[PDB]
Amino acid sequence: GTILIDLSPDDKEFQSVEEEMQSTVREHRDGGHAGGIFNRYNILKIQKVCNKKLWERYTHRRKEVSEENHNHANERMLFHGSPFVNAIIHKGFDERHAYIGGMFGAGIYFAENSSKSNQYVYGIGGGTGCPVHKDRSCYICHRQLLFCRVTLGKSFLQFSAM
Amino acid sequence: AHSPPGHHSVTGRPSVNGLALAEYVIYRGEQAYPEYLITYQIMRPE
Ligand SMILES: C[C@@H]1CN(c2cc(F)c3c(c2)N(C)C(=O)C32CCN(c3nc4c(c(=O)[nH]3)CCCN4C)CC2)C[C@H](C)O1
Ligand SMILES: [Zn+2]
Repeated sequence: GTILIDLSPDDKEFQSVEEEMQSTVREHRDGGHAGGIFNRYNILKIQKVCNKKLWERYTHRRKEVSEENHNHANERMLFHGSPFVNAIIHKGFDERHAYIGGMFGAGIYFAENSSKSNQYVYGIGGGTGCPVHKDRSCYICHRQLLFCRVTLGKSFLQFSAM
Repeated sequence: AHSPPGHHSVTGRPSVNGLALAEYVIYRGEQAYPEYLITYQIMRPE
């Protein structure tokens, strides 16, 4: 029951989301090994993901979390790159498919830096790169990221040496 | 896995790279909604 609605580049909502993508690119200490060498994107399409049951599932949990955290859902908009983006948009996120080997425990990972999530669009560490050219720095092939509404609630602050 | 006792998520905050923004972990699929699907290319630096 997922519907994808194309946003017009003339629309302030498109421009706003593009700006979040572009403005959160950073240099990565792998020199581009995982996600490629770039300072900016060419945004080709931005689609709103509409799914009533997944949304109600999210807002139901958001309410529980809010009530457990002095009425503060601590809701953020965060990036997520994954080979399984097409499954995520139809089936939702699924903690039975958490990232087992993530630094911060087996869970579902999100990034403020769009370019961090870009490192995972082709797999862990970029996998073997784009399917057509096997190039983690492919400038030709289209990539897809999700920009997700994420409820953090009371978030455990873990400082990492990254 | 489970979130820390009494917590709903983890904030992973870089303490070495000052330009690196945070990463976040949740432990229930219901705590995220995939709101926008962004199709893009990385661009070759000029
Ligand atoms: C059976 C296996 C499945 N397999 C595979 C590949 C894969 F790429 C993943 C998974 C699985 N699973 C469960 C995932 O979760 C991820 C996807 C998303 N992902 C992620 N991690 C991020 C950020 C982010 O946007 N996405 C930003 C913040 C920092 N961070 C760590 C983590 C890796 C392919 C392999 C050949 O066969
Ligand atoms: Zn390619």
